[PDB]
Amino acid sequence: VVMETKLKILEILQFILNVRLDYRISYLLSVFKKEFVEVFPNLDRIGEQAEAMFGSMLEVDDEGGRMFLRVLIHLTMHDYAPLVSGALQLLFKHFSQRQEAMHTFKQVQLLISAQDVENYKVIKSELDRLRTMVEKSELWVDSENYQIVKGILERLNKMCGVGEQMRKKQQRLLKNMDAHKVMLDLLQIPYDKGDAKMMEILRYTH
Amino acid sequence: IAIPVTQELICKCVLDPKNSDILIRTELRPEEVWLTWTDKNNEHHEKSVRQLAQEARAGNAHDENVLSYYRYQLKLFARMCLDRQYLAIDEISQQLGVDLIFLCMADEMLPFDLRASFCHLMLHVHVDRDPQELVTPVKFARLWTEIPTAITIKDYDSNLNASRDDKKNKFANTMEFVEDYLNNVVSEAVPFANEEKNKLTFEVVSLAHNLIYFGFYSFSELLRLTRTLLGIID
Repeated sequence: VVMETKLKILEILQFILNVRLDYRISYLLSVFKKEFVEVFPNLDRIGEQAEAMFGSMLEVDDEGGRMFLRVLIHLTMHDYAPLVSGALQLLFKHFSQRQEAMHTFKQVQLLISAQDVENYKVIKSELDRLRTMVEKSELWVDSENYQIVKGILERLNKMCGVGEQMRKKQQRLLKNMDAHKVMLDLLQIPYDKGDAKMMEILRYTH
Repeated sequence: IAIPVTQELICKCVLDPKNSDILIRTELRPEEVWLTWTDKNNEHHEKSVRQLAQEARAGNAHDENVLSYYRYQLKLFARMCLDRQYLAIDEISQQLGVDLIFLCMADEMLPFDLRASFCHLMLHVHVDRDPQELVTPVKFARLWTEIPTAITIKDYDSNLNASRDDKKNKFANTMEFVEDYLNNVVSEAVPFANEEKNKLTFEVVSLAHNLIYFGFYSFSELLRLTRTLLGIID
């Protein structure tokens, strides 16, 4: 019981480190937007700003990071295998903040065009509705829900669109929304053979 | 891992009204929590948890046996509701409310074991419903309008607060209690000394972890809790 709580605490710390990356990404985008709007209603200044954050309110501990490494080392010295694995992973990630931050920043989409805004809104709404229905799959696996799901899937299929550049942009956008997780979850929905509507929606998902 | 078949059978059998006698009933009355149960024969006992714990500390056998039965029943309820078997959590939620469990868990006079059982039920009943879902920390897609001219920490959580649809969070007091408990345990010279308290500490830690993974907490609160967690670890 004393070791499982330590592992859970490590998981909490691991998750809480990602929101820090999100905040750093947001700050970088904000600095970009300020520079772009100011210049066109510079590179050195934004570079200095980006370099400043990496190494101090965002610090994990008030000791400047010494405490975080201290607990990581102590946990690594323990006998529990999962705990040591988590501690080692955190230790390695602690000294590679800049690499991970830049790698994640490179994969960023701005969605400036108005059309992109409409696709974002509609896709988000459909994804939320489909996820809500999937979470309650057991209720309607064996009606209004069937037609609603079929309509949502058909709307998404039409939404896919045409055009090589448009195709690539939309595929990247869908990956950003993580729609493939909803698709895979729907595929693994419990099924009873002989339901025509279920086969139809499965074909649409495929 | 939950087994849907046997879980469903036990859900339909133990909660069946004919077998309601075996299940102890807790009710909040003007407030204090009162336990009502029935002996092996046809007599009904109505008392309160505080006096039960006091007598159990004194050494009364009947109080200890009744308390043990209650905690084990609570553990059975928590295990039953694992993996979102809604047929059960509907009945459990109607019987046991968020405020009632908060009152039972927060108060210190009760034994540590009972508090841990209440925490487990709270996590596996009310927190694990589906007005929620796992929140991805880093979102690659960002809108050109959303990006503010100047961004600070408070501005960052402001948008998250606006996104949240719950005007009055139902678990906010739970987060407050978790913060106070962790502050007290870290304040203690030996964070892990009492064997019984370890169960409750693990339970609250698990509840906090699941709460964080659902996006309830804010970045500033996340950092503060991170400092406290680092303190308790070492």
